[PDB]
Amino acid sequence: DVTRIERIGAHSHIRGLGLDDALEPRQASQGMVGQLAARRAAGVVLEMIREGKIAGRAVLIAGQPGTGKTAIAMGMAQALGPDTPFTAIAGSEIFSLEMSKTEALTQAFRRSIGVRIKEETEIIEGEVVEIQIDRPATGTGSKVGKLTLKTTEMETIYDLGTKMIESLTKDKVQAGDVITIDKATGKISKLGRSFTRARDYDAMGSQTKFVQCPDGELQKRKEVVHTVSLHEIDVINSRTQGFLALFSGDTGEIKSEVREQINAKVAEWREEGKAEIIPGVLFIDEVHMLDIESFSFLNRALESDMAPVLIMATNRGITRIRGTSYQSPHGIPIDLLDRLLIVSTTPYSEKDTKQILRIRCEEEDVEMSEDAYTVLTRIGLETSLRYAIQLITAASLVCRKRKGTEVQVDDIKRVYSLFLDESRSTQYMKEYQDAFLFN
Amino acid sequence: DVTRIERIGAHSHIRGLGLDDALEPRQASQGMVGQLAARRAAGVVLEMIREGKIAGRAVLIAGQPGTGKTAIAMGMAQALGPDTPFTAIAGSEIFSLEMSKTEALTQAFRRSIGVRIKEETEIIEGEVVEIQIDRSKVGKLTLKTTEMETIYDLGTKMIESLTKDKVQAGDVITIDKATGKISKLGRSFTRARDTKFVQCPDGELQKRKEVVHTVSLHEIDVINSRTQGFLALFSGDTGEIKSEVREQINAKVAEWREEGKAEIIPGVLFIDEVHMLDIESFSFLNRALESDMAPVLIMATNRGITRIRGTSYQSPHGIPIDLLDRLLIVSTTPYSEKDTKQILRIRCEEEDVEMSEDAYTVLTRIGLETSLRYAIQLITAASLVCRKRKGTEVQVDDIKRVYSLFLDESRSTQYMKEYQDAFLFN
Amino acid sequence: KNLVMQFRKVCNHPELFERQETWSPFHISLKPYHISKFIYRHGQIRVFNHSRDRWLRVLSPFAPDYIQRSLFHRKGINEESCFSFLRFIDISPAEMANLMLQGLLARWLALFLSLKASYRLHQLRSWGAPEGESHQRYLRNKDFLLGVNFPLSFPNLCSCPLLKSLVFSSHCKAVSGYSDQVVHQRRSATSSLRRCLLTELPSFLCVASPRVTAVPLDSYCNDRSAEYERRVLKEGGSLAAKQCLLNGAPELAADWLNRRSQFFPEPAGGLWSIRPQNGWSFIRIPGKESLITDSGKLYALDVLLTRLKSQGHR
Amino acid sequence: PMVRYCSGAQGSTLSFPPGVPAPTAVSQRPSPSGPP
Amino acid sequence: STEIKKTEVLMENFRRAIGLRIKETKEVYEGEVTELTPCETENPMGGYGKTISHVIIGLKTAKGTKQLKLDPSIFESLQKERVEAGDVIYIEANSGAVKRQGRCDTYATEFDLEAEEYVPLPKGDVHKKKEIIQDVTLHDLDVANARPQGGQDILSMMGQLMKPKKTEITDKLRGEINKVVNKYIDQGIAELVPGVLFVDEV
Amino acid sequence: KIEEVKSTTKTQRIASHSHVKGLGLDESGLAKQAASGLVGQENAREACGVIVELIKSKKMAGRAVLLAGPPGTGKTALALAIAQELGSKVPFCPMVGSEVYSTEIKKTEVLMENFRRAIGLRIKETKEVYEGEVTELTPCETENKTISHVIIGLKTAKGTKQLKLDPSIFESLQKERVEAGDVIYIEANSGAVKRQGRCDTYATEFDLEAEEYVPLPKGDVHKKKEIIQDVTLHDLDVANARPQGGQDILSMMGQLMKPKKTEITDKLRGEINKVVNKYIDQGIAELVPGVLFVDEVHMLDIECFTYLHRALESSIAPIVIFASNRGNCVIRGTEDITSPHGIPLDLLDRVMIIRTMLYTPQEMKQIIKIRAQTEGINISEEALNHLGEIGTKTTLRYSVQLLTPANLLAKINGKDSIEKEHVEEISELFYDAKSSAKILADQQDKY
Amino acid sequence: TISHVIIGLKTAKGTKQLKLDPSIFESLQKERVEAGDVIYIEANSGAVKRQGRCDTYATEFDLEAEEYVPLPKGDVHKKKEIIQDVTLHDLDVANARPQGGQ
Ligand SMILES: Nc1ncnc2c1ncn2[C@@H]1O[C@H](COP(=O)(O)OP(=O)(O)O)[C@@H](O)[C@H]1O
Ligand SMILES: Nc1ncnc2c1ncn2[C@@H]1O[C@H](COP(=O)(O)OP(=O)(O)O)[C@@H](O)[C@H]1O
Ligand SMILES: Nc1ncnc2c1ncn2[C@@H]1O[C@H](COP(=O)(O)OP(=O)(O)O)[C@@H](O)[C@H]1O
Repeated sequence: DVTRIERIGAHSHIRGLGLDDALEPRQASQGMVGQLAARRAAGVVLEMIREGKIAGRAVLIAGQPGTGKTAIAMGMAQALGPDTPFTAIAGSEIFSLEMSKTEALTQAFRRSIGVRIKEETEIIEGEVVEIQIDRPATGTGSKVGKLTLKTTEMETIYDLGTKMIESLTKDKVQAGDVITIDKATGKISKLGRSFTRARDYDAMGSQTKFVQCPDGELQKRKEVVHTVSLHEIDVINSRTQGFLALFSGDTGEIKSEVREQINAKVAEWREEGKAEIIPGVLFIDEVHMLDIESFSFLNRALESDMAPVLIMATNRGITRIRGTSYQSPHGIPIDLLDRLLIVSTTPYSEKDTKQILRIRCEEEDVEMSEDAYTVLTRIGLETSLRYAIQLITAASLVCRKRKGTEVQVDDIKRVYSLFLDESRSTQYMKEYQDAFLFN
Repeated sequence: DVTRIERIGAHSHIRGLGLDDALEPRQASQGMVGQLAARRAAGVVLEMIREGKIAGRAVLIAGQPGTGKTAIAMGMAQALGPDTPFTAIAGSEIFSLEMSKTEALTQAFRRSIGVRIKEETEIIEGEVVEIQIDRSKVGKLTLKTTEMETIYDLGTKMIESLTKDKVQAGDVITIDKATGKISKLGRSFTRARDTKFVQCPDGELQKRKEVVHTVSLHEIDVINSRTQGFLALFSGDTGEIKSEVREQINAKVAEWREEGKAEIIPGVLFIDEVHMLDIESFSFLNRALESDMAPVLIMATNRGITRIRGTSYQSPHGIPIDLLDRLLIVSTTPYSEKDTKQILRIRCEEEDVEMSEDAYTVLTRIGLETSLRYAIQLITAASLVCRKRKGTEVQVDDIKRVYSLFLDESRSTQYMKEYQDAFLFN
Repeated sequence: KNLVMQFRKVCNHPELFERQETWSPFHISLKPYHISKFIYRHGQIRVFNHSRDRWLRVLSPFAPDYIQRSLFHRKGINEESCFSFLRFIDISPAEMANLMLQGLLARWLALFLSLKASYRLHQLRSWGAPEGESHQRYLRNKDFLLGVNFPLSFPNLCSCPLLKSLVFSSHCKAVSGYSDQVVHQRRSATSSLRRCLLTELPSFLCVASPRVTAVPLDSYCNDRSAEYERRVLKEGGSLAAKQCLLNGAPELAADWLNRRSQFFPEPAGGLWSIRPQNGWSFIRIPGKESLITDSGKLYALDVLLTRLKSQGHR
Repeated sequence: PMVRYCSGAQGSTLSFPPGVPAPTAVSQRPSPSGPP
Repeated sequence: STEIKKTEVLMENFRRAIGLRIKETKEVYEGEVTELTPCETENPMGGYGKTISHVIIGLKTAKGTKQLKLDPSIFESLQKERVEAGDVIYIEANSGAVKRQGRCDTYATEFDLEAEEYVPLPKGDVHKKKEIIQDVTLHDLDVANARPQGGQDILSMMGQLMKPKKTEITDKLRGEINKVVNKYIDQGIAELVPGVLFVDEV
Repeated sequence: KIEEVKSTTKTQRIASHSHVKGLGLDESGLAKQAASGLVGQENAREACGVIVELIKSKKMAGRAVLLAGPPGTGKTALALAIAQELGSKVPFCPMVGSEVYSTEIKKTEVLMENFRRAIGLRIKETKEVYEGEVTELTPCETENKTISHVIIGLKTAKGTKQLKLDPSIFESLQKERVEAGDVIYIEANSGAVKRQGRCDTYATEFDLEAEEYVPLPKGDVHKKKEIIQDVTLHDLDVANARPQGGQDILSMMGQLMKPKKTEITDKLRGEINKVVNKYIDQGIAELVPGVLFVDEVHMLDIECFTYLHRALESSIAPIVIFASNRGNCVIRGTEDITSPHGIPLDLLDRVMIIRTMLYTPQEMKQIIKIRAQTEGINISEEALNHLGEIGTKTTLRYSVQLLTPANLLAKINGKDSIEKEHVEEISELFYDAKSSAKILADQQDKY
Repeated sequence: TISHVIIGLKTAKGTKQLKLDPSIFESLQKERVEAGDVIYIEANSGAVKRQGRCDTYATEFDLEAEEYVPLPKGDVHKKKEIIQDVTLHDLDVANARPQGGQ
């Protein structure tokens, strides 16, 4: 019933590259189907990313529009999992007004190297039985006091320190709250009231969800893993109390010496075993948007031990490199195109276009007749794959509007007459050549 | 030996625009050689700057690349010396990302005209012989020169300075009496016992002395623009200074000149490589050269008839005819062989290197074949090859080595043609 | 390698041979920038032009007189008056004048008073609903301040403990984002997983430092009054302005002194509202973990001692 | 010389040492006039 | 835009076209305060001159009067706010903090002038409840996390006196907000209503 | 008897130049055929041999060289070899030509930041400091009252002292919330307090507290030390332009506001030069004028090339290394002026050009071998001969870049080492710039 | 305890008493003026300048951190008719951004 923030998008059916353990692609697996040559190569670079021994590698995924270049990149984004950082950038997103193009690429690079930190801390986790706090009659400002803390199995009294009385009072703990004090940091945290002390109670000083009393021993340990990128480590270090610049995006053009010092101390935290640096991926999707200035930054940014394994999609033939008059392959300068390995995707057949539409209906929660799949496969080769994909939703909705249980060929012949293919819209743009503006 | 910040650069061997008091250039002096036309022309200009009576005046030093147009302007700066404002900026140095291109010239003029004043100041200066303080406060202090001794009952606002700056017996101290700042200079050599040590001051303790101070007209613009303007003078934090603030400061400095209360000290703006100001920037110079507080403008350029920036129009020097009419053009000249050799000699005195007279001969031939600045670079390189060889002096074969290792442009371009399709974008 | 006990010392722990000293930025102080007595006395446009500057303050529509003459003494019934909005923001004509002519101190104190007033406005605005502001017609004072009506405005957010938790980036904390957290019991070795909860960043990510730190470049002058102006500035310009930055408002400084004695004080607002993770100074005392991380033997000894402690061996 | 606040189990409790005022004085509303 | 890059203005409109619809209780105590009555216990605890188990507060509205019993820690907040009898005040039942609105309108005739705006006597009961369903786009969450409004710190006041500049919000904040609203949709607190971004003149 | 052996830390990551360890010259300044990681390029390496003696001589300022030659000829490899040859003690400042295009500061000033950053400086800074447990703390009022003096008691393992200090130090201690029994540090130069923690003598005083308890300091309460600071002229310029030292409310808040760059005025650079010349006269300083390396120089804008005429002629400037991979380009910002290496002829006089040239197949075999054993892989001789063949068919970088995919396939199908069948397979999985430009020109109707 | 301030001024041309309002006296207090300082008051505008201590007190101590200046040789009280030139742009710019006042 309920719908979460992520929903059925252009690639939700993809769940990995669909390789076997011998690194050969299956014909259909994890939602990817066909496209064996590029999926094989994608497996090798994915295994190179997970090996991580080597730096500043680059890959370009070439081929016609609508042939899986972004699909294979999502496939290896999913097969790489959540724990190893993958950054999607569309090539246009570097044109900032906070900062230069070369800053925006340096941030996109360093956002794609993880530093993984285990934080292990003791938490005192308990129901508060009582607090007492003592104030001097006017005094110098020193306090004193005692907690009494409980589980279903334990009780103990703690003689309180003044640097933590200020936190108990700041966060307004009261008898019958359940709390989780991080004893390393001194920080309080509150989990709700225990069920009893809301009965023996004043006119309401609090109203929130209850929680059961904590179990077992009163003093326990917690483990948290943070995957903190080099970019947010630079931003935290760029000024004191910089933490809102992680979300707000406020810091442009971070001082080079901050990066230079973090490149040193992250290497030290590896040699000290304090934090594990993990390589990752920068997917510069549609990279034919980079100005030649930005490509020429990659040429020397891509040659440092702190570079991620970057991947670039492109759909462009021999074209002028953006910001110049120079024609080149992929719209990339040969200075950069020499620094990478090119994986070329290939156009689809019926035998895999039908199979892509078949997995797509299975992700979109749709049933269609085999006659409807046959006609939609024909539309998906008379016209591009993404058009046929989109007709699935409209066909399922048109069928549901007539109270049908399953899509039929006349629902697709309906929808095909109703939402135009570009090539048919471009045809009707001829008979109205006087009426559309600026032909 | 120890290294300055200021090490041996390209122009550093010039220590003045070498001239006789007839404004006549002798063949080589004060570090610089030849240009017997342009050095005399720069001599007349140096006297116009130095006399200062005419305002809004300009000269364009032009000629082939590597014919001293930057060099004679560096020699001119050295001959003008300290204490008469000279500012060199490159033509591309005005293209700010916070401040208008036009305002950056408005500001670059004003760095180069000084306001000079002289202030009579009461300064105490002596060895402190003894110092006592009670428990308000009262205290008593004794001061000495090499020639006299004195005792002073201190006032409260000195006690709260001598105590604040931890002054002790045997220090040498200078005090601006109007303010009580303690400039401690060191300790006397007899009380260095049990880390700067110094002789006690001479003459009497309390001297009235004239302090003469020079503030650029821009340095008066900036002090007036913020709660503490002068920080933005160092930090660059201020740009687009309000034009009515300059309008008032001109009217003020003009009445100080007319009361004789301050003397304005005209100077030089040296807008090096002016060939790439925009037509907008030249249009500002067209009018900013026509105001009584404008400095002498010296401009350097190495361009033929060229498209002026921000336009399709072509004109001499890459400067519009509009601005070339304001100014006097001095042509430098391409060097002869004897001049080229003699320049290479004085560079070797500055590099501190010996080489044989045939080595100077082949180096002169190289310098004529490859436009001088290349031959100057080979001096440095060849001396380093000899130092690797443990040789005392640059012999011809050590130039023939370096001449094979480091290409000039003309050979580099020729060896690039035989790889024409391996390089990108041509 | 570039007689023997030196090797043994270094191989045991390098602090037997060279201790890590406390590093700190190189501290520099340029000579103070010298302004002559003359430019200080005659050269400042804020001073030599003060008589003319009074007319810029007098010929001003922000004078309380002119605000009243425009706001309440119009000729037409309908007529085009500026300052009409001062009837619908809670602003006196003298508060508009003071806010325009007393500078950033009046801005800051009027802002702090507007933060107080926002909660008072929010209550009335979110529970009052009869008829209209008077007999079902007219506006009322404050009714141009609509920025409180947003669900996510700080009063409504503070009033609503679910929405409070969706606005998690408090400006004085190191929040990294959400994660799982695993809790281990000392009994049973059982562990269990807490789903998405807020996390601080680890307290040791903050390690950068300028190689150089400079004393703020200061101006010297040859004049007794110039000394008083710079002394007063270096003391912090007034007790109001200094407390306003240091404690957040002068009311919060007056409270801070006696919040000392209270049980449930509210936070300080100025620079003392912050505690940066190393203190304000960039000086690095070498951490106690450096004893472990500088010797492979001392690290090996620690995995042994923790192994032996877990086994219970003396 | 200490004031003490107990957040207690069956109820809260604030306590003042003898001779400290207990600045918890009562406040009660005084009456207005009949008509304005 | 001149404040923020072209692609980020698209991303903001892609985040305005998705709404939370989140429901919560507001519960509040409000009224003219008729008394503050610290209730002593008949015995103090040993070594103390007197002890208070609760403060009675009398509140009233146009519907009626009642006493409330409140935790003794309230009394400091009742002198932080300059509370005195015949003020009108409120207390958030989910938080226990007390706030002062002003002298009640009943007393507006007790002087010819006084330097405080009188507040009309509240109506409905002293204790109020409603559930209210509040709509925020994910762009509202993105902004409220990118530029905090709870300004009791130097960074927030400085950031609120300075120009309110738009900023290039990071893919990380979008990530953390997607991670939290999924919690509240799964917990059945928040509905999500995906919607439409319409661009004319594309 | 039994042994234990452990080391869990990962290596450094292998980068595209990390086999370069030095120029591989002999003591006479001639090139070895292959040494210190490099192969071939004998003239270009012997020329760099003159330049590394130029740097170590310190005598020159603003001398500059242009490494010029086709893509993949090792230009950045020779400039990295110079960086290794000079060692860490001299600053080598790597820069890319398109980094001058800041949005905070002018192009004609980003170059001066890099020029001032490449001039290193070693300072014998004497710091004098107080540290200990704060056993006592008493501020003193005096008459116009205000706080005017501070009494502090400090304690160490070497006894105790009572020190008398300026009220700015009390305001600093109050800011750091220092209280009795804290352990602190105060350098008297900056007046900078650090709270080290709470003294470990008190670690038993509570059952639960937030503090870091720390052991009592050693040696005297008051002591002086020399720190051998390494610093660059840019670090002096920028630290004075937005000051964060001292302890007033202003420096304390220039530490919070966004750290925007600013167009540093030449008056400040001048006053820094005067100050550091005095540290050099005083024997407190040694100058170490280093190298600026501008990779991809061919896209500095013509504003920048015309600034470099003035910058390279400064008596202060570092030695400058440029690289270009381009022919007779149109120069950026000129609309339609063409010149060699993409650099204006007017600048091209001011540089010693080091021409760098295409490898023979034998130099490619030899680089690929030296590269493979640096990426940590074993390769059979017929496979390496097949990579050498691919080098003749394509380019050095593509040939090198097949190595790690080939090793991935080798370990995936269970081998120890690369066989020719792995390279021959990888050559079909991944296209190159030359072979892609066939399929992409053949199918041109579809993109 | 506040109403207005009587002040006495003296020069080598005579003496006067002025009747300063408390908003002038707030500036004498801010200038750290005391009896025996040499002062310039501009009665239109409340520009108050301390000019150092009168040199009849230049022996109050033997050495003190004040500049001492001779008693003015000019008239105690100078009237000039003056004319202020002020552009509409000065009025705009001096009002549109909150004034310094600092
Ligand atoms: N091999 C594939 N397996 C499954 N779906 C595919 C495959 N190749 C393409 N598609 C689908 O086709 C659509 C367009 O492909 P995409 O990669 O996004 O376009 P493009 O090639 O231009 O980058 C997507 O919905 C994608 O999932
Ligand atoms: N008259 C001269 N005397 C000495 N050296 C000169 C002279 N003229 C040119 N040079 C040399 O010129 C070199 C710098 O180029 P320069 O001639 O100033 O270029 P340009 O004329 O184009 O501005 C310096 O190394 C300097 O030694
Ligand atoms: N002489 C060499 N000896 C060893 N490795 C080299 C040599 N020349 C180039 N390489 C290596 O081959 C690749 C290409 O050289 P590089 O410096 O990147 O060329 P480019 O001049 O185009 O920037 C790099 O991996 C580099 O380290």
